[PDB]
Amino acid sequence: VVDRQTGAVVALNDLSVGRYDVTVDVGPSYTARRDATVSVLTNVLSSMLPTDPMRPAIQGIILDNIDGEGLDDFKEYNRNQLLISGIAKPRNEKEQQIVQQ
Amino acid sequence: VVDRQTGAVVALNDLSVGRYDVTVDVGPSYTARRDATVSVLTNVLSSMLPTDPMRPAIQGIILDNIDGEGLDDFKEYNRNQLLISGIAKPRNEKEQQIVQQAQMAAQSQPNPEMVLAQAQMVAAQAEAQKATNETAQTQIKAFTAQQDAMESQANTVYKLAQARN
Amino acid sequence: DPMRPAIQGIILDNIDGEGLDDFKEYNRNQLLISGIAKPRNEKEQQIVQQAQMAAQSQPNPEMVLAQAQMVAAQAEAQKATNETAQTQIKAFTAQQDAMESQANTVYKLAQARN
Repeated sequence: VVDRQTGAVVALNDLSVGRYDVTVDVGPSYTARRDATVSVLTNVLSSMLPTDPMRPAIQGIILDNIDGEGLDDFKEYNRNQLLISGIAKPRNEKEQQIVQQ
Repeated sequence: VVDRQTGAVVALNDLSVGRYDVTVDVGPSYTARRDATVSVLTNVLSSMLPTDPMRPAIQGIILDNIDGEGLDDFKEYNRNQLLISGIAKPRNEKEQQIVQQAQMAAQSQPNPEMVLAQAQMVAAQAEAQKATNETAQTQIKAFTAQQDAMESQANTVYKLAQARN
Repeated sequence: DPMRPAIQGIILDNIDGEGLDDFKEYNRNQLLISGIAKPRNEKEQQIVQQAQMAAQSQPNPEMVLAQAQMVAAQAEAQKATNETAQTQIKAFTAQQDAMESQANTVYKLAQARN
């Protein structure tokens, strides 16, 4: 139930599915998904008190999506700090059995 | 999977690779990569509270990329401070076996000290642990006293029997 | 910030002027003892750093001693960990003597019949 997939040798349109449960709206135009994530998380931030408990988690999630040159070590360190706090949900390759262990 | 490479005697273009997963955008023009790294890290900074925990890490990463004349000792000291904190990821030449080994040695060394700084209770807990086996000698002595009591009861019964003559 | 004193020391190391010999030498000495100057293998790698190592090994008994009121208690407990077992040993000796006296008094009962 956690995956939405379509599959066919030639695209099959099932007429019995019916209307989707989405609504057409408008919003800002973003070149990449990271821009949308960072913008929405920053909008969520800056409306919270400095003493709020989830602000470090918001900051970590925001920093996880920042892209640039020469940020490999910093991003890896931030991801490890987020993993040891039970927020990153290791993607079952090597960090689910090493960092969490 | 952590490296992206192409190789050929004469550049080979594999038509089966397909479109890349990058998007064309625009941004500020930088003469060197260090400029881009410093600019993006500084933009990340200055929006964080002074009491934030990762601010020293951001400052260290920023100072790692600053270039100039006569900065060898300062840069080396900053890099060592970043290495001992598990942020620099030694590049497997000499500091993976020297600086990190020294850090592990200086982490294993003060464990007796850090427990000892508040181990005044260790005396009491050792005393209690030994008493947990030592005070049972009193129960053992009570058992021996009961055995001696029954023995003396038999002896005094014999004494009563003998005293009749 | 923690690195600001280091930045200030490095800045002051590069200032040039007349009549600044003693101040510059003092600043360089405190920069050397803090592991930031990297002695250039002439005399301070074997004198200033050696003196720093000596003055670092010297006050370890002092720094533990400033909080070693617990050392007396832990030493007392450590010795008691071998010393209180004499009570169990004495209990064992008392048990052996009790068996010996039981045999002796049984013989006494046998003898008193005449």
